[PDB]
Amino acid sequence: QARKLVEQLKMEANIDRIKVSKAAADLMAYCEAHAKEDPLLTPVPASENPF
Amino acid sequence: VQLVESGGGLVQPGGSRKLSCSASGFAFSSFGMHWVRQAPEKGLEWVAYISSGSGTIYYADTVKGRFTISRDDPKNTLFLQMTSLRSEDTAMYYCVRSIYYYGSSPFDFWGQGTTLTVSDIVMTQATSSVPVTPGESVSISCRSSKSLLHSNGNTYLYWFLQRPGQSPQLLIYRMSNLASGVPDRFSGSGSGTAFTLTISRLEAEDVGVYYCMQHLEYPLTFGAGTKLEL
Amino acid sequence: TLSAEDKAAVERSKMIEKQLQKDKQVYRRTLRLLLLGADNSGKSTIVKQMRIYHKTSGIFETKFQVDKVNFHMFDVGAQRDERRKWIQCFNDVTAIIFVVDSSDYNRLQEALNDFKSIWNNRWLRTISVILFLNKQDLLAEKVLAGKSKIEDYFPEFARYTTPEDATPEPGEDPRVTRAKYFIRKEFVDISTASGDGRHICYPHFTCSVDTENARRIFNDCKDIILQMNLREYNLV
Amino acid sequence: ELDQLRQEAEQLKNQIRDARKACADATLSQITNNIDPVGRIQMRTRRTLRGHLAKIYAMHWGTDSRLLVSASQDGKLIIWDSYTTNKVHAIPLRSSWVMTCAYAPSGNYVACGGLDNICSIYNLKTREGNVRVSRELAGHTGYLSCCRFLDDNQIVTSSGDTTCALWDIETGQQTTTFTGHTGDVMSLSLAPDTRLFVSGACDASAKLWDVREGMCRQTFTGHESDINAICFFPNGNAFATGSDDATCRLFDLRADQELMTYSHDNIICGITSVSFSKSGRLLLAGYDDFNCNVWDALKADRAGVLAGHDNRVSCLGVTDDGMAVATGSWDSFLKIWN
Amino acid sequence: CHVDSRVDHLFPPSLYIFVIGVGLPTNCLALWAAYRQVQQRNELGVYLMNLSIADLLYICTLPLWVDYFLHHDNWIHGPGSCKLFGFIFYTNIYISIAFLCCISVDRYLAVAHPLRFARLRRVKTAVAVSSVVWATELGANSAPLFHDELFRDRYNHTFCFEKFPMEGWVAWMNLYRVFVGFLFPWALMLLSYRGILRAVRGSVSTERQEKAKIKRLALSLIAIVLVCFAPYHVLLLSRSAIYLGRPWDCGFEERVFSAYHSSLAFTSLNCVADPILYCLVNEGARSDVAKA
Repeated sequence: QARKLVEQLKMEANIDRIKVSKAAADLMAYCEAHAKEDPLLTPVPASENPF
Repeated sequence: VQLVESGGGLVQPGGSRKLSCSASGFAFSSFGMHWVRQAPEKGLEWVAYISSGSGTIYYADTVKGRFTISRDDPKNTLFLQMTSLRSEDTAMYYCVRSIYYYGSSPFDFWGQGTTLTVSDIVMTQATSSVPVTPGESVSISCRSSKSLLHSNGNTYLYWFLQRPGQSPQLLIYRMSNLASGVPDRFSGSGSGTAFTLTISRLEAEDVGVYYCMQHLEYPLTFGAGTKLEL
Repeated sequence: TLSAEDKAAVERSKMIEKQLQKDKQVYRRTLRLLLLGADNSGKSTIVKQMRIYHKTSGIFETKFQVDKVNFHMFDVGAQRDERRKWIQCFNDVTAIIFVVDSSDYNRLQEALNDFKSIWNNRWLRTISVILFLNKQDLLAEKVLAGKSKIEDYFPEFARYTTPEDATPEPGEDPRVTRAKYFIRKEFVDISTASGDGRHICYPHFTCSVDTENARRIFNDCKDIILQMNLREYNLV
Repeated sequence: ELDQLRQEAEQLKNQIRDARKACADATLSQITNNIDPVGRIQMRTRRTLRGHLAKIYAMHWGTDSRLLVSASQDGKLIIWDSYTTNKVHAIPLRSSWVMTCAYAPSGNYVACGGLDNICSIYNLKTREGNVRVSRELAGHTGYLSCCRFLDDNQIVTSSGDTTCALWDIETGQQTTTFTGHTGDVMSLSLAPDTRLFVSGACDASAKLWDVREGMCRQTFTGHESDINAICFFPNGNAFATGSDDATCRLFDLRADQELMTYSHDNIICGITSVSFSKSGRLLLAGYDDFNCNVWDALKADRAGVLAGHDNRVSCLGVTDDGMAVATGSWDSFLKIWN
Repeated sequence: CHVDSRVDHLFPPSLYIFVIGVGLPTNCLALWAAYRQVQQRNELGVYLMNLSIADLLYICTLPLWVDYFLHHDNWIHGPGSCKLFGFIFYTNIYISIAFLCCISVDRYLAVAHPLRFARLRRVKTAVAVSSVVWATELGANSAPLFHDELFRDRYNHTFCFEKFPMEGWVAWMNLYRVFVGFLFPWALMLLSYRGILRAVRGSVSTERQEKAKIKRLALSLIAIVLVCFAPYHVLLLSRSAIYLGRPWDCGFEERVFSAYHSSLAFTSLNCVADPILYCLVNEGARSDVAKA
């Protein structure tokens, strides 16, 4: 039973990891790009709001 | 699903009769029903409509008052009291199944119908007969006296095909949605007071008479019916 | 302003609401219970008795009516030992029937711990518990006969004596009823250690084959509905 | 050999932790300090849904962002039309205890499940006219917490037996099993590309699986209590986990880190439901404090409170177009916010 | 009958103004709480709504009588105003007592006999009973509407639903009011609350503090109703009895007039006691109205 766990951790350890700064930049860029898409962030006018 | 009507035959004028339609397979209590009559040398014409729960019974303007109609959910049988028979009622009467919700497809199943012989918004089709060759796309267009684009956002026109000697079958509902169990070659398009249906790569077993309907408000008038033959 | 399709859809919604209200009447009338206990404790016997007399499946629902009131007893099977997550589904039940086997003293202590988990649960703070001290003929026999001293597991048995309480009307050995009440003492101490709104334990000294269990459940549920009425109707 | 195996497993865990620390060059807060705050977001209850009988335990939005299915403990699965508040279908359930519901992307089928150990898939587009049980899946040995649809024929489900299962609906058998968790799996979120999915369990760990391969690729452990909700970022390279303590933590797949946590000293109750906005800037989290909080997913600042429920919010979803967020609590009411 | 009092223009008007001021907001809150309770499918909410409505019509019609009492006993408002604003004034006390009896019976069913009589404790049954009691208390007290309601007399004051000396019809109506409109619902309320107390004392799951609080609340309701409706009905029965016994004689009416109108004014305290004792004492309704 322990063999499966150690094999799983061995597989998980050998992965390609990027810097946290790069991931943070990617999320920030995605949030900035799709800024004028979600009415929750930017309130859409009542004409285009179906609720 | 089976939906078989009965109660036809020769009727003396001014008499009475009962047209009984029996359903087998589907939930009658959850479905509304319609009657559509077709004269031997004319098109379709709406007769009556019963909603689920019998809370909404509508009749045609041209005949209002002289029909009675009801449903028996435990017996799954819809009854139509034919009263004050007139020569203008000499037509085959067909039963129609329709359920109404968001994304629903009303007017799905049409029964074989029973012949009965005794002794508003208008829509018109430009062409009543188009000579066509199989394998070639054909366009059948009809126009309306009122715009069918309701404020909600969808146009309530329906397209029906009646093959020779067969009950009508739904093809397109709401001008853009393709009915269930029909080939993908059919398409519908158009805008206010002008809708068209395109059949690309015409094949066999699709010839017949095409009708376009309306459902913005009762009564639901039909079209003249464009005949398509090889 | 609604079209024909919209009006028919609204009518269908009203029809759906009709059946929803019809089911709501029954649901409010229906009384929901949860049956909890270990495999050692007699639990299948009780449900079998109440079903006769009135796979990997998870929930077993038992309809049984007494005095023309229905009871929906829910048994949770084919689930893991950790019950702290699905128990949140039972904040609206009327009572929890906890069945504890009194004969086996070896597993009795952990049973108390399980009771604590049921009692000191952040979600079952209003939920009352109908405790069933089951398998008492086995207790009876076990204590009357020699060699299974209670003091071997609970040191407080020697210093405990029977109170001025209601001894059973038929013949009962004083030491048997002494031990029988001592077992209830721990459960009631756990119950009264931390009490909340409508959070009371109803202990009943029962047997698996006894036919009066449904009556006891009915009486306790009557008391619980009484309390929740006193709360819902402006009296407390 | 048990002792040496445990020692080398601990060595591998230490190596993974050291790599994670070495990849943590900067904090997301420092990078995000340059951009402006989103400001106050005052969402209002546009619609209320008041047809249920008992506590609402789950909901799911359709692909069309028009219909939503809601599951309640009475044994009812109600499909609501959000725009008009009307009810399309009211499916009765064989088992009253339901914890999850899923709406198929095509809209043809609806899933339900709970303490009955069985995932019930119902067909809504039957030519027969009524909603019927398309198929019942009964391979699990624990309460079903979250089921999600990949397509019309494949489903993914999480149960209380510490395992997840990918089922082929037509065959009715478990195509793939995921047996890595050591606790009850309570939440399940599918990636937009439907190739990976993250499952959050009660072992304070969220595990990223691969649907087409069956093994586990990453295991994120940063919580000190149970995990009740999990949801992918719209990008697919990150996800958010809500926990039984008042912390919602955002993890990134590429770096295998804990990017940033959302917690306030004035909130103590746990999180039940977590979802993102279409942009990913807003994270909506439902709490046991009878209200929902919206956090700025890059600044960790509470941008507003929904505060419209009289009982604990159990389910919370956001439409595909980002038009509205629907929240359902243990009250009979489901509220849509915009 | 030569009747005149120096108190009728001082205590009734001030007491009625106090009743309006302390009753309009409290009865509005009681109405809101009753609607909230009905939204939770509780039968008691319907009766609470109806009681609050009756108290609200009492409060609406009372300021018009405040002008009547402020002046020295004189409607100066036309026959129709009297016939309406006095009918509602004299019928809302009995409507309120009937709805209190309905509340007590519903509480007795929910407490003394739970798991039974469920069909009687539904919202639909509550609405049916409310309609029935409204009809039976407007119809029974519609007899004054048929006769003449405005009688001027020699001693500089015109009246509204009070003739000195009385008539036979009003004497019989009063007699029915005292021994059926008040005594019967009060007896039913006393029996219901005695049954509730017996059920509570018979429950081993109720703490002693809760039992004491329930007993205090039940005795408070009974005593408040009795003190608010007792002097008026005892004087009315005496007056009625005396009139029937000897219509000729008029000495008693002059001696009683002041206390009679004082009791009629004192009956208005029920319109503020009911919202207080049924929606502003329990911690639940106060929290509910504070949240909203």
